[PDB]
Amino acid sequence: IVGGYTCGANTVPYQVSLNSGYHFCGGSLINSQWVVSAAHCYKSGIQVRLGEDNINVVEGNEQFISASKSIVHPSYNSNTLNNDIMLIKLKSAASLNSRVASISLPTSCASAGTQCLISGWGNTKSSGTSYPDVLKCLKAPILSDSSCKSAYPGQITSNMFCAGYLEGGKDSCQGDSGGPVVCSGKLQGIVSWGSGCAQKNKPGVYTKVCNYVSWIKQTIASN
Ligand SMILES: [Ca+2]
Repeated sequence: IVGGYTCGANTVPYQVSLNSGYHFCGGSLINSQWVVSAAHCYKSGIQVRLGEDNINVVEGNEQFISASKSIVHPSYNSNTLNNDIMLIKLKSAASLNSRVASISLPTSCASAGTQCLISGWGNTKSSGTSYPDVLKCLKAPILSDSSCKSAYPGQITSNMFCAGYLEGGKDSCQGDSGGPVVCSGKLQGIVSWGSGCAQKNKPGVYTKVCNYVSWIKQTIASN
């Protein structure tokens, strides 16, 4: 997160870190056994880390649970990032509490202008590189579809939305991939892609979760 603020420990209780020897992506806990992330975060050997603040220090609220199954969206295209969503099942159910809690799925899509909370452990610099230990947060509005498409000619599908600031300076970045965009207490986006980070006229692009609720629910119901 570039231009954000320190969330505060366990104030984003649905935020997970995906770990394969190191943090490599975010995700969102959606029930005691399932995490939603980006398809571009797919790899083998995932341990889901819940209850994290400092990802380098055991602080006492963590739960570390290995993934038993990953399901990349059937229509994910890794060249265009269309359908950039994946589900991860935990080998055992997380113990839910005030600091480890699921985020509700949307019942409706969110509109341009809605304020959302984007969070992660990604790079905090737009030029140069600095990776934080503690979770970073950014409040950002959903941008209109027309401004999103104008920012990224030929690249924005109906499964994507932009959020952020066209003036630059505030954005998600490398390592925030797969993490949550939460608006009015619902998971509306997944950190997907952008051109650089926090660049003028190049806001972050996010997977439009509301399009996937039926797939998520039916997948969970049979897996
Ligand atoms: Ca920790």
